Amino acid sequence: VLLTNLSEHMPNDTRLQTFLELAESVLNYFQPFLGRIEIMGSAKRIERVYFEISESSRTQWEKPQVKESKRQFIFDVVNEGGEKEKMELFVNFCEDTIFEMQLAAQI
Amino acid sequence: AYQQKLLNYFARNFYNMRMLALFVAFAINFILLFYKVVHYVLEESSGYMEPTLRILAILHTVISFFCIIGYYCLKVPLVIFKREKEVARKLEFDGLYITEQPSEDDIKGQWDRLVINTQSFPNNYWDKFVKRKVMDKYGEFYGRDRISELLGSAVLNSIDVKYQMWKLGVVFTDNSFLYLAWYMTMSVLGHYNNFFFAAHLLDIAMGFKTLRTILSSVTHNGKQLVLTVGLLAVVVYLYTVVAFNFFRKFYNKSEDGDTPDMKCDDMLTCYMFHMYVGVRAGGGIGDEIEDPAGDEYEIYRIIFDITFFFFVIVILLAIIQGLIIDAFGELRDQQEQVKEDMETKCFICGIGNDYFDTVPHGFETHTLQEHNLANYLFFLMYLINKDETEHTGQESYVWKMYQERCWEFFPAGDCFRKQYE
Amino acid sequence: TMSVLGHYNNFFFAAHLLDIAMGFKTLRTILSSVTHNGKQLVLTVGLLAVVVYLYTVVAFNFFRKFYNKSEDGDTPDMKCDDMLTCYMFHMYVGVRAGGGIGDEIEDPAGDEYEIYRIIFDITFFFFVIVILLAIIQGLIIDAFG
Amino acid sequence: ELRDQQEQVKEDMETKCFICGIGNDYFDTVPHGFETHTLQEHNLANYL
Ligand SMILES: Cn1c(=O)c2c(ncn2C)n(C)c1=O
Ligand SMILES: [Ca+2]
Ligand SMILES: [Zn+2]
Ligand SMILES: [Zn+2]
Repeated sequence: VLLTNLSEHMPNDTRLQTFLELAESVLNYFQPFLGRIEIMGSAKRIERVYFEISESSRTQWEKPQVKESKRQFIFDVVNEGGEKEKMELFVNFCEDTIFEMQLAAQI
Repeated sequence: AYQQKLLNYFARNFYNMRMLALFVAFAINFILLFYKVVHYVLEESSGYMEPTLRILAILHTVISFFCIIGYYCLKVPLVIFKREKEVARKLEFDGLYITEQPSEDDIKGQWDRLVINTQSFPNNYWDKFVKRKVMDKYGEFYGRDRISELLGSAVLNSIDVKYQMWKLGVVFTDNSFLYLAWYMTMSVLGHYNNFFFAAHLLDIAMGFKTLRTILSSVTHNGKQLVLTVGLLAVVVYLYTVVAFNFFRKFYNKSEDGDTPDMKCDDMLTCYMFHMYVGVRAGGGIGDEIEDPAGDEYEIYRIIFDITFFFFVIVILLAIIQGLIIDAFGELRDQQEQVKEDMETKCFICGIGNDYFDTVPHGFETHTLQEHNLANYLFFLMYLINKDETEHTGQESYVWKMYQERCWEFFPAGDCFRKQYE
Repeated sequence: TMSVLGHYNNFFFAAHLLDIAMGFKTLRTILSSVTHNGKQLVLTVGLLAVVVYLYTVVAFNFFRKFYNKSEDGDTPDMKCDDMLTCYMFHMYVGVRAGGGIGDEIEDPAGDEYEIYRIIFDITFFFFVIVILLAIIQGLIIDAFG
Repeated sequence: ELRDQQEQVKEDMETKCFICGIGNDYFDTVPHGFETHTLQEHNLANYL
């Protein structure tokens, strides 16, 4: 996740870029595992910060019983709503999603 | 011995439980075509099918009971988790039961005027320290020891009592729970009688949703359709004055007069007659009435027929049909509108489908990577997982932003391609 | 194999004329205007079936005297007092009714349950004749658009 | 016709402003702006 952030912050190299193609296979093993999001971390600009995806929890997410509620939620938010708390609605939506996956782990 | 061990199985197949539960109801209602009158049961087959009917009439019922069991596992407290989260954060930000004391309405909310004092208050939500936290938000202002006290085998009396009663009082106020409870009361009567007991088949209106396109294509527009009923009623309430004041000789439901010749010379009677006949007419009310062949008011009679022939038969038929087909076009346009707005520019930055595919094959990957909406949820799992002692400044930062319930950090118009050149 | 039967028999041998459905494509606009929407149209058939499967319980439990396909009773007076029989009867008649099922049934002129009979006619008169006709037509014209 | 006319009117109210009438997107280029841009910069009853 370090060296990918080096790639992301610094593309347009050669010596890094040949090191970026040096030996990168577990790299490709590492892509259920790393999350890449895009925030503004009070930098008054974007921040592309990365982190780990617990793939066991992500498999716990991979079932439906939620994905249609997800798409339902999609229809809801594009349908109408106060247009700023729609992210807040997404927060609550996520919190309940957490509750769902938490309760469906023990199955 | 097996109690909570098998408990996961019930919600674990609860949807398939529901599917087979509705699957039984066909073969329930199927056999009643083989009826005969008194009530006779015909079996033109292997004659043990009637004892298997006697079996299945209660087998379906205990299936539905097991469906309510698996539901009582499944779509239970997550809803009251939401309700509890809601009321907790609203007393937190607001102190509604302390400072505001809401009105006679919100019976759902006023029900939670009785959960304020309850002991294991977020029994499945988060944490009870928020109670002491909002005591410190408000008790120094108004009452410190007052409002805190306002909050607060061998299983002999160690239970949540009134919290549990509040929980149930919320629990009763559910659509689908009451739907299935009503379905259980529907399935009761196999032990009682199959008068209405095979009539479970309403459940297709919530089983498959493919049909619900049609039902929604009705049900949003019905608020005018009841008014169509009303205007029908009043225009025939008009028409029943006319011949009642002017063509009672043209009333004749008589069997050719030599019988006790029948003419509705009461306003209500001819009204109900037009309702029964002239509504179901098709060919016009002049079909089922005295034709004129020389009357003084023959042309009045004819023009009355013509005005009926148009204004009922043409008009209101066309009204209901055109309502339905504009309802069709409305719902289809709405659906594909939603589809387009999903498939345009992003949800999160939401700038241009063209714009992040200015570079080819970008925008979909720009979605799948720069916005990838489930990953923000994953990130919240990541944050709520670990400890702030090990947060980075971004991590602790946005953690605190969420702690503030603020949400400013999301990208408005300012993606990474947008950030640079 | 359709054209085989000229040596055999013109029972179905002159019935080759389905081939217009793939010969000219000008007509296939219409057939496509049906065929993409038929996946709900079979469900329209199903809901028809079950609402008349409902309606055939009602008078069968409550208006068997109002059943009469009798030739005025002096004949071996005909009333479908079996659920399947009156079901198929509504299917044959009340579907093809137009004027309502109260047309082809005993009218009441003084019954205890006369108003129940009347309101049963009215609910039929709407919910079949108006509604499902309009359903299929509106399905077709939104399919057009 | 009548439904399209009605929702057309609705959209044109809910697009860009009445007064400046520039861009619903444009005064919500900054987030949560355009509605407040209406409610403050144009706030049509306030001119009355
Ligand atoms: C207890 N608790 C929390 O306190 C919490 C949370 N998510 C956010 N918070 C703040 N979750 C999932 C949680 O279980
Ligand atoms: Ca630290
Ligand atoms: Zn975005
Ligand atoms: Zn303006």
